[PDB]
Amino acid sequence: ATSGFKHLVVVKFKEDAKVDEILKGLENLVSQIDSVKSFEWGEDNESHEMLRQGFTHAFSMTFENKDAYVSFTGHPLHVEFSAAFTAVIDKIVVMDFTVAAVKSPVVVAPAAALEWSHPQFE
Amino acid sequence: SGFKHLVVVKFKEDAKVDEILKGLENLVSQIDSVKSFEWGEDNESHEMLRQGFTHAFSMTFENKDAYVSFTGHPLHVEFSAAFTAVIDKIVVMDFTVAAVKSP
Repeated sequence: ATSGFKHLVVVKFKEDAKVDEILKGLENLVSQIDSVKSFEWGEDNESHEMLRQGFTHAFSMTFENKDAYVSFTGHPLHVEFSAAFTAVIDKIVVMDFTVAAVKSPVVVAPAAALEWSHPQFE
Repeated sequence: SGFKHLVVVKFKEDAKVDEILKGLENLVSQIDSVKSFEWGEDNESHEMLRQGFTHAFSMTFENKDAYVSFTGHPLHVEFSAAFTAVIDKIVVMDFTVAAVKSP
């Protein structure tokens, strides 16, 4: 069961980074690019530092599949954003993966419930 | 879109990752306060950006209170204790979700 392909970025920003402008920039980027199906983010600067390792922000973009993600990485707006983003981060973890959809309150991966019904052609 | 508990990890070389993940799937399936659970594996993207992490998973809760309660759940406590022994490193983040775009 897969709900799509996720581009996950966990970051710590440089001390002087203008985080609100960076966030406005991400909001603007995602709104302009149709291939981005979902975008959410959060900040955690409260939880334990031995487990968080100083990371403060996590951003999650979802795509219909890996091919759509690969295309997005070539999108000029994303390439430009990327270059600027490099300048304002202290550290980063990037993860790109097919999502295993295990539990959700609403349907996110319908095909997984029905693929058994495909006829056997051989 | 609620409160998220996000974990990014690298497992020890000898860990039985498939079994560990089946265990976590089983945990979350039995606890009503866990609204969503997903995970993935990435051992393909650039190492200078992934830093050797291979798996990510996230649980979503209706709010921070539900998450805090869940962290006290005995089965979660026992799972976490055992999980400690099979990881090389971990990043954990817990946050209110700002939903910016969705379908």
